[PDB]
Amino acid sequence: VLRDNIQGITKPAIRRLARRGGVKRISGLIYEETRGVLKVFLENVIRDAVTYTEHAKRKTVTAMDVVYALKRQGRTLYGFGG
Amino acid sequence: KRHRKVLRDNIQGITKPAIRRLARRGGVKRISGLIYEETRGVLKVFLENVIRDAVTYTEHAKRKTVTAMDVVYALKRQGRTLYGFGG
Amino acid sequence: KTRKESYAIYVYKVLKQVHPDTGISSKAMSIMNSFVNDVFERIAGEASRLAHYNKRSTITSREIQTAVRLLLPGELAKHAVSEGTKAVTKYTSAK
Amino acid sequence: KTRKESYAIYVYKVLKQVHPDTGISSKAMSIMNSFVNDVFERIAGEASRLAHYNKRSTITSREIQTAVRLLLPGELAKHAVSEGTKAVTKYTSAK
Amino acid sequence: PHRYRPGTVALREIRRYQKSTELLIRKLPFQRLVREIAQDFKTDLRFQSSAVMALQEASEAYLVALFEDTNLCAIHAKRVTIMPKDIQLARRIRGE
Amino acid sequence: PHRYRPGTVALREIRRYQKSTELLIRKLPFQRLVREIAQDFKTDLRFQSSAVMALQEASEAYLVALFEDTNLCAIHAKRVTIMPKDIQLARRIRGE
Amino acid sequence: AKTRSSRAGLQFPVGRVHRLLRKGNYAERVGAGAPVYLAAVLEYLTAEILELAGNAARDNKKTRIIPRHLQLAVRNDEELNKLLGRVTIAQGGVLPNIQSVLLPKK
Amino acid sequence: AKTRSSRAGLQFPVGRVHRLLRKGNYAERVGAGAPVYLAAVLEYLTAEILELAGNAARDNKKTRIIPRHLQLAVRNDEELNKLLGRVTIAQGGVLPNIQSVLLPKK
DNA sequence: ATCAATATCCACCTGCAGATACTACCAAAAGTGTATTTGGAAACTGCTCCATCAAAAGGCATGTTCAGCTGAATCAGCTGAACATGCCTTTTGATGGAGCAGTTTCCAAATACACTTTTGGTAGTATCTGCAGGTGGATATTGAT
DNA sequence: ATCAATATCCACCTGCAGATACTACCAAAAGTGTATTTGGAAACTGCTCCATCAAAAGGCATGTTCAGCTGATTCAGCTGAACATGCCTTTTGATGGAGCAGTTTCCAAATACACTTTTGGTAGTATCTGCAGGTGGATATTGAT
Ligand SMILES: O=C1c2cccc3cccc(c23)C(=O)N1C[C@@H]1CO1
Ligand SMILES: O=C1c2cccc3cccc(c23)C(=O)N1C[C@@H]1CO1
Ligand SMILES: [Mn+2]
Repeated sequence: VLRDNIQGITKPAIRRLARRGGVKRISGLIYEETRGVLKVFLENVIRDAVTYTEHAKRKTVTAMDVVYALKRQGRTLYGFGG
Repeated sequence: KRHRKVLRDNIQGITKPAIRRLARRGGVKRISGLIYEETRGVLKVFLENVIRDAVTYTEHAKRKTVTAMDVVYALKRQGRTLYGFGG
Repeated sequence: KTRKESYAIYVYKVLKQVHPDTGISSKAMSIMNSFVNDVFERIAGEASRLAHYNKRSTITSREIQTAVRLLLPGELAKHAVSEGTKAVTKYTSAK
Repeated sequence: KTRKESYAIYVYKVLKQVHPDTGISSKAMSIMNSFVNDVFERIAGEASRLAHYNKRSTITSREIQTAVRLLLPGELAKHAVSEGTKAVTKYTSAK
Repeated sequence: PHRYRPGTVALREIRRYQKSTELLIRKLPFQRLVREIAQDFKTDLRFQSSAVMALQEASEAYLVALFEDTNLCAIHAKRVTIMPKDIQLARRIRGE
Repeated sequence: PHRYRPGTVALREIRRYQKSTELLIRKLPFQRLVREIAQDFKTDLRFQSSAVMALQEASEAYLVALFEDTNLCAIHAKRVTIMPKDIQLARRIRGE
Repeated sequence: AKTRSSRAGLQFPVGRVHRLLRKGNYAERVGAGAPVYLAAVLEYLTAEILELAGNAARDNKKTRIIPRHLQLAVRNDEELNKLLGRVTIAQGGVLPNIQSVLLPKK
Repeated sequence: AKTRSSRAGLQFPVGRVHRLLRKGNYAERVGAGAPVYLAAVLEYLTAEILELAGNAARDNKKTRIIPRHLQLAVRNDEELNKLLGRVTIAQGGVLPNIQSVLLPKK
């Protein structure tokens, strides 16, 4: 039963996210839009994190790489160092 | 110096035509009657914040004159960077 | 092996000064650590900027204060200022 | 009566290279001047942080490069990376 | 006596002002507003003329942006008339 | 032979998830997606367990907020059902 | 011989703050009282968040502060919320809030 | 005597850029490649924006680039627009753009 | 479609102020040339913590059923756009006087050691406990009737 | 209303993951003492440019009038919520081995610095030029009918 990885981000999960957001009713087309948005977010954040990796000549993305990426995307995260 | 005349209610020189013109530039076709005051309010908060910071650079420099640089620096701080004035 | 410095203990000292019967988890502690580093950088960042704008070689308490004023919301700013003038006074007045 | 440095003559040179009979108003130049200073600050900014995050105390051409990729989008980055690599080679080869 | 149907001049004016770059708030009135607000923060202050002009340039650029965003809010509501709720949603989403 | 009315559980779910703080997407599917998207930037890349974690925390925090403004945008249009245009409008006003 | 933190009457490390400034390329020189002021401000701000987070620990029948308690503390205070308005506290969740029009007809 | 600018085949002042990096306190030391590379990037970008600004001037029967022309360039170019997406160009106005539903008849 | 009022076009037209010119000067850059210091790449490696694979756990995919939301169509009440009119306030061009900004002084304050003392981080290792995730029975919420 | 299906709440039990405790113990900041360097406040004053002032030139405030937009009302139909039914993927745990991060090397490229050269900024005085804003006069858009 082959499957795309973005589809692995499932409806029930997206439904739960919306719930935390206080969403009560969800049009059927949200789940594809949401995956759309999430992929764009992850691309933007990862591209930068890896750029940080490569600079440091590593084969491994460190949490700090991600933390630094999040900082310059203006999405500062607390909890993982720095 | 002698008597600096009292400044009050100058928000009301942001005329209804002036607020309509800006809407037009923003591509707004139709305007509710309540927009003008809301915009006056919104303008005022905007200015307060940019002037507070500017005046904070002036005083730190020990000056009596707010400079364009003070304003350009203030605008940068609020993520509203301005080009054209030494900025 | 190499040391990993952290504001953790100074956070813990402060915790007990305010809530002696209150504890803190690792993840909570970590966030406090982020918080202290972040605010550090922001305040230092602005102070750095001020100094250059005025063509000065030195980040003094004057710069840190203006920096605090620029970054902190009204009430928070106000206290930080008072807390920060206090500490410098307490320091000068002392051998 | 101190000298206010700008990028005006360099902008103007480059201008003459790409549009030989087009001029530039001084307000336009001003913006151009603001633009250069901005980008300089942001590349140098990213460069600074980068060095720090790697306990590197030198900003080399390699640092600047990573700043450029981190700052600029897609094609502007890709092209800017060439043009800078190119000049570093040429500069090396010329001594 | 001729008459343009409402909305026609409105669009004329959109085309007009989208075309130009002149400022839209009269200079002096705006200057006074600056001086009024400044004075409340601090007495005995002077302004380089280009400080006032810098503030005006930013203030109009901000307001025009907000109206673009506002307009989109109205239309989202299937209206063509901006109203305060439209402004307030824009400013909420912007995190103001 | 008893059945809850549409929206009752949604409400019930809302209160549950606003109360807790666990990540609401399964770790593995997420790990895959991250790993996949990264492959396009550099090959043969390993990921710190905590680095993935950072990304999920950030992503979910991001998504949860986007739903909030989204929901505001649905309600602006006098609906109660979020829709792609609501997401589209939020992201546009956010400057994404 | 006493530490500068004790001279300032502070828990935060005046020493370290000074060191991290120099090795931060913020300026050439760095005056004797600027690490003092800075460390003061950091402490105070730490105290506030810990104070408030502590309260939220109480409110929730708990003695040990966890991320959630930092989130509720920060997001329930107009000012700490503005200061951190572009920050995410990992494992913090969100404030319970439901738009009113989403409530059923009572 | 030869300039490092000529040495790198650049119009932009390598010497000047080297100096500004030192004085802006970005790091302890500054390698000799860095300013060469940065003056390059800086020159490439101003070239791109002038190319596009020149076209706008031409598209408008003008011969002198004014701020409007810069704004047309940046705003009409996906990438330049993002680079400067939180920047205001004094006296540049906006892109003519009226939303669909606002237009008359059908 | 037809007409006619009004906007829009745009191409030709002097006035000028902003741009381009240049000449003479120079202070501060920038380049050049050893003299002396060192940051980090390079190469070798111990040991985390990462990918991987397997046992157990557990939540998502699908389909039926229908409540209730969305949006289409209808509508009048009335708000906001157009525009005529009356006229006051802004624009813009000219002339002393405040403050900034350019000196140069010089001592209080910082750097730069170098040497003496300590604390804050690990880590061994052991010790202690807040609360998470059960339990059960009591009451509250929801929804059918 | 009542009646019951189910959610939710509160009290209490408890094992152990996570947090506190210690202390060897030690490298590496942090403080102290003295020799040395430099930054910037202060005291002076040259000189831009800000406030402040009178003329004309141009756009704001206001009232009338009604086109058409908003929002209320109604309703019919598609569309998402709820919830059964089984079932295939995530989760958790256990273990070599990849690579990250620790350490010493040593050399190319850095900083320091002293004399020498060139450059860019201005400042004084220069005539050159794109286009703003005016003109009329030829054509498009619009809205009545
Ligand atoms: O028994 C199954 C099961 C059996 C067969 C296939 C499956 C596929 C996905 C999820 C499940 C599943 C599942 O949660 N459970 C719950 C069990 C009581 O702990
Ligand atoms: O003729 C007047 C006038 C006369 C009397 C009072 C006034 C008040 C404000 C504005 C104006 C005005 C005004 O723009 N014009 C237009 C003029 C052709 O340029
Ligand atoms: Mn006042």
